[PDB]
Amino acid sequence: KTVLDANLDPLKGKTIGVIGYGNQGRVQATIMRENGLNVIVGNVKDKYYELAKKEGFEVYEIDEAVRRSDVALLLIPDEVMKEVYEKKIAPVLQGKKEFVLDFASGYNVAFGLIRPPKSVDTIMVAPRMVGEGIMDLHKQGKGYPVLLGVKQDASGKAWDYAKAIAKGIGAIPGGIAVISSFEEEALLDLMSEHTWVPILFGAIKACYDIAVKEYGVSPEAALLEFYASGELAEIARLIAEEGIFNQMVHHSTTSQYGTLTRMFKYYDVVRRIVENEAKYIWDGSFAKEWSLEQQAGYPVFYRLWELATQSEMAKAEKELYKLLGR
Amino acid sequence: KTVLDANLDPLKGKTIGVIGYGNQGRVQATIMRENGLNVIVGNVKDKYYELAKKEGFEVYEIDEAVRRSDVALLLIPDEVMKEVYEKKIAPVLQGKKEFVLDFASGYNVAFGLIRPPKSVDTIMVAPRMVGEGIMDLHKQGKGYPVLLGVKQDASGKAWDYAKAIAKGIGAIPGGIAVISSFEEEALLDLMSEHTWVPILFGAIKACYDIAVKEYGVSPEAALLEFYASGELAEIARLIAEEGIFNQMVHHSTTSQYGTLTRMFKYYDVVRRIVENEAKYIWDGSFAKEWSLEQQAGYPVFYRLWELATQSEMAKAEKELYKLLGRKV
Amino acid sequence: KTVLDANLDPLKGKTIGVIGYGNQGRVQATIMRENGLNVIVGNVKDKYYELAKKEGFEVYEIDEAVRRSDVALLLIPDEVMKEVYEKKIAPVLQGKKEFVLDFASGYNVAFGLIRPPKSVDTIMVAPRMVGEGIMDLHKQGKGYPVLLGVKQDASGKAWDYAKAIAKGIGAIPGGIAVISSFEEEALLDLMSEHTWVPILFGAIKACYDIAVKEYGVSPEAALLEFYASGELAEIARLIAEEGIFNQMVHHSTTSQYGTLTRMFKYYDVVRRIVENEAKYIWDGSFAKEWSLEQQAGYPVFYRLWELATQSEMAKAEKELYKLLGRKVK
Amino acid sequence: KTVLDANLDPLKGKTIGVIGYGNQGRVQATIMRENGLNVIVGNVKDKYYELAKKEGFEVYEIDEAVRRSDVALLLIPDEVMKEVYEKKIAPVLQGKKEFVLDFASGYNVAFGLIRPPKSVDTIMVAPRMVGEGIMDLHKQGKGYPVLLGVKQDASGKAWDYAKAIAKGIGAIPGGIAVISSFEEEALLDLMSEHTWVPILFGAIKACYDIAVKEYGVSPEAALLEFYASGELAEIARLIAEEGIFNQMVHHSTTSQYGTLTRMFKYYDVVRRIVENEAKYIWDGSFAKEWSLEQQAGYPVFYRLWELATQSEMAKAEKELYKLLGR
Ligand SMILES: [Mg+2]
Ligand SMILES: [Mg+2]
Ligand SMILES: [Mg+2]
Ligand SMILES: [Mg+2]
Ligand SMILES: [Mg+2]
Ligand SMILES: [Mg+2]
Ligand SMILES: [Mg+2]
Repeated sequence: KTVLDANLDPLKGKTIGVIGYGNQGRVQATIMRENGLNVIVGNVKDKYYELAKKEGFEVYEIDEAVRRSDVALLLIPDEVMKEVYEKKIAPVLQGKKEFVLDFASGYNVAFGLIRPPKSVDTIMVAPRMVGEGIMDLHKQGKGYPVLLGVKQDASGKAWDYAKAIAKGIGAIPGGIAVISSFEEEALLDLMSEHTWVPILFGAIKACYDIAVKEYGVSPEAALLEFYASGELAEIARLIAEEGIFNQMVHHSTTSQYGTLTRMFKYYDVVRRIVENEAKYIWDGSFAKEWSLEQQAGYPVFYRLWELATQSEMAKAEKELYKLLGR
Repeated sequence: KTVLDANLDPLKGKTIGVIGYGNQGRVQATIMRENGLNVIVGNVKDKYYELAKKEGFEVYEIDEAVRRSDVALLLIPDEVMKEVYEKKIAPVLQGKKEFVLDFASGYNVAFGLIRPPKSVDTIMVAPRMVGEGIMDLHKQGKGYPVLLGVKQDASGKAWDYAKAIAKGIGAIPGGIAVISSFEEEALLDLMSEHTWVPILFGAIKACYDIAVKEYGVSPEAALLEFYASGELAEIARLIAEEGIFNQMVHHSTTSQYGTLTRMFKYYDVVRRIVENEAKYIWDGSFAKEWSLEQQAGYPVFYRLWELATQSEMAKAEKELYKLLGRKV
Repeated sequence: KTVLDANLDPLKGKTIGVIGYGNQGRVQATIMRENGLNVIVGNVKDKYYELAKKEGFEVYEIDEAVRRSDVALLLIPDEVMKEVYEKKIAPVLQGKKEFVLDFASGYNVAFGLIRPPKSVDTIMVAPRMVGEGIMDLHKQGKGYPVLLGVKQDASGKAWDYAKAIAKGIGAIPGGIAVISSFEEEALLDLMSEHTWVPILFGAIKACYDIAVKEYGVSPEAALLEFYASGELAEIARLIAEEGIFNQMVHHSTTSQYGTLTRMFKYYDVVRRIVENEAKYIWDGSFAKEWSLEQQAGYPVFYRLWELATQSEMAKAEKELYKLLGRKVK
Repeated sequence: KTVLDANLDPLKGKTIGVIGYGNQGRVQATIMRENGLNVIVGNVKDKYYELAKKEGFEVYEIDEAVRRSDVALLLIPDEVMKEVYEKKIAPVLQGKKEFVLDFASGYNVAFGLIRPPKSVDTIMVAPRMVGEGIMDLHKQGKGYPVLLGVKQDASGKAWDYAKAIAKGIGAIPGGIAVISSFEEEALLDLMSEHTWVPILFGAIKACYDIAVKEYGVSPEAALLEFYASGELAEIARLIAEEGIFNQMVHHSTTSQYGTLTRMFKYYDVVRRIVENEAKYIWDGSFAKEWSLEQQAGYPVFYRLWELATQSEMAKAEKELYKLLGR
């Protein structure tokens, strides 16, 4: 099912704590205030505390913000969220008889890394839009798409709170709110980061490496074909506006034929990759792998960053981007 | 060897601290007191502290219980034992000149996760019986089987302490005490949890999934065949009383023939699984895997629990157990 | 569907012949009489004839019992049923214009080894409960589960007769009667005997053989871990009472994690075995294999019995069971 | 262990029924009588009844012979023994409180095809010698080898009866009596018939087929190499007299080197065959296969006889043996 509008009433006369004043936090706080909700901000004292104060919000330490709140949006990065939840939020939530904890990312709840108490409505309103894009579309009077989820319905009104927040943050009406789940949103997010993105970058690197090492192509010619021209961004725009296949009518018949035949040829290969990565997300295996990479001090993350940025392709890219003035 | 009785004398006039008043702790404490030994209990103030107080035991914080004790039985879950040992026990043991630390589980000592100091007798008395079963058999005047082990003989009497505790907790006489080790007991415990148990549950799930998806069998018929009837529990009783093969005489010849032929047919397949899991326990690989699952916050444990309890079979089981009026 | 109760009326004023006074026969006869049905017994003159006479039943030769009956329950072992049906029952059934022949086992009808005539309602009421368990639950006023099936609806009332017998034998109400079939019941029974049971015993034997031969474990330690303690029976009870996964909450987290990870790890391997054994049942292949083992004089059955009972594990089990004071062969 | 002599006393003052007056029966009966034992014969009224009568034995129907006997040797072919045991022996044995039933072949008892009652000593005295060979060696005052077994010790003296019969039939002293079993004797007999014998004949046929079809060798040359000369019988004699390897000293060094290297080269291949055939005997699988071949009316036996006797090698053998006058 889909949701095109909602009643804002379950959030009326409630103190709403936006924890974290980053990309998502600033935008979700600002727009909820513009729709006349009582919004405070929780944040450590960074630049982000200052900016929230400067944009007229009551700003507190995270534990205080949660103490004062009936509803909190935990909009901090996933990789620090567990520490902050356990030290500054969970102790306060032992006190509350009723509470609504919202997330924009399913990861930590989906894999059981954060388990709010039985009394807490655990809900998700997860945009598919960067944050600069959300401000832009709100200024134009338009909405954006979100995924909704409820892990734990303590109150019996968790879905109403989720729909309410979706209206509050300016997603609906004008955009859509899709009925989803914490597990589903985490799966979808990670499937992209672990399949089509890395397959795309690998394929582009292999194009460069084969063109240059085996066919005697200049680094600059190879870079200009494989990504360094505008090409990739104007195809990506037509995919979003017209459709992934519909968009192909603007290319030569030679191009259409080559892409269609090779897409069907290699579907089974990329399908096996997608199946294996999806299974490994859904099991919890990826959450264990990444948690243990963090606890080990990021040595694989560190070395793969070095090897990617010191690749023949990355070095040639640096020289070409210098030569073109970027 | 095996041991059928022992001298209780090495425990006489000694304070015996049972750390943890769970399944094993309650029973080992109760029976040691009934055999006239000076038993205190170490435990945080949970429900378990309340029950121990109500059953007439002096109860202390774990560090106090150890300070007051000449002998302690560390009968808490293996998954919290390292933290509790390091924070509440090891500091106290730096003080002691003589001490006996007993375990009912070899795991933490076998994989070096708990290394008591050189002055401490590190011993094991590990039952093969649930705890409800131990109380039942003590009330009937009968013993039960235990595995004995000694990692570290500081005193030169560690084996006497082990045999003594075996008598103390009512294992012997009447039952047996088998000469074993921390490594052997940990290996045996984990071999079951990693081979025949998961193979059994998997085989039962595959029977359900194939019957229902491929042969059009009703969920209810499939559940009633594969486990939801009494069948499994009365075969398990006859295996323990008469023997695993001897027990088969009570089934049809058709059933005997089918089971015998298919057991020999698939032995090599399940043997490969057993070999691989045993090797991976014995190396320490499983201890690293499980320790790292805990430190990562149990995400695989969490998700596999969800996937097992949300399986077609588990959902159908819930509906059928409701319909038959069993707890859900 | 499922059935929780039924009208007993289609069996009222009818003579019901229980053929065979073994585990299932004695119980189904006794309980049908206690519910006020006209029950006679057919049996050869064994100890079982004597016991039926002593428990107050009219007892006859099998052919006589069938001649006198409107309804018969053929509750004899599957491996002798074909001979007895062909010699003592089929000739009598050529005579009858109406008849209800009930089985507690689908095997012989499912694989076409017994094909009653077109005029006979061929029906199945198949318990999932041993027989000592059925008497126990009837004494407590409770029912038990059965599978119902109809191969041949001659009368147009075969399903009513099946539900009726289910009530008659004290399955319902209190228990359930599941709508099933001869083929389905035979498949389900044999799938267990050919997959999870032999896989379990093999896995337990391999645990013993590896622990003892490769890790230097004492026979007695290995036997106490793998089955010779109470362990298996109290897990089997909690599986039936709480559920197969729900039951795991009573074990250590270490135990839960080990079992869950390894169950998912090895599912595909045991699934292949289940697929292969199910296909071989459903084809009739197993019925041919077993029929030919019987006709050959049971030489594989005989030798596999010897090899199982003379295994290192079976010999050690005998010594340990002696030492603990349990029944020893 | 081994047994070189035994006390004949457990058979003294007992009626000994030899059932079957074939190769083994005639010889075991004759020699037991010559050692002063009370020997009667059971047999159907064939030529063999006549011969037993003519050689001075009391001869009866099989059931009568068993009724009159304290000890019987069931020395009839294995492939008829089950029928004869069930119809003419088992009914009589229901009556006996004590009895000793001896076999010269383990097959039927080993695979449970004949199961004498709990009260019967079920024993085996199994020669390794044809029967013409046993008469020959008794006339020379020498013994021969037997395997002893006991399936069922009802009396507690079954082993003494087995050793006694071994002395009775003139095996010991002079020869040996090896402690064995029904299963072991059946296994040993069938291992030969299912491994080295058929491997030998197959290898000889393959030598013929390859020489003739691929190397243009005349059928007569190929037959003269591979078996039709004396070669095979004089090697077989020296193997039995001197030893399987010791015997090789009489051949060229070229021959020794070729045989030693190729024996070690192919050991693993023939070992796999031996393992597979032994396992299939020991399980009871072969007993089921053969019983079902008989019940199906011998169609594989019949067709394989045709294909062996109608092979290019068998036809050429017939022409050559005609030409040499055999
Ligand atoms: Mg994404
Ligand atoms: Mg265990
Ligand atoms: Mg059965
Ligand atoms: Mg069953
Ligand atoms: Mg355990
Ligand atoms: Mg031979
Ligand atoms: Mg030569």
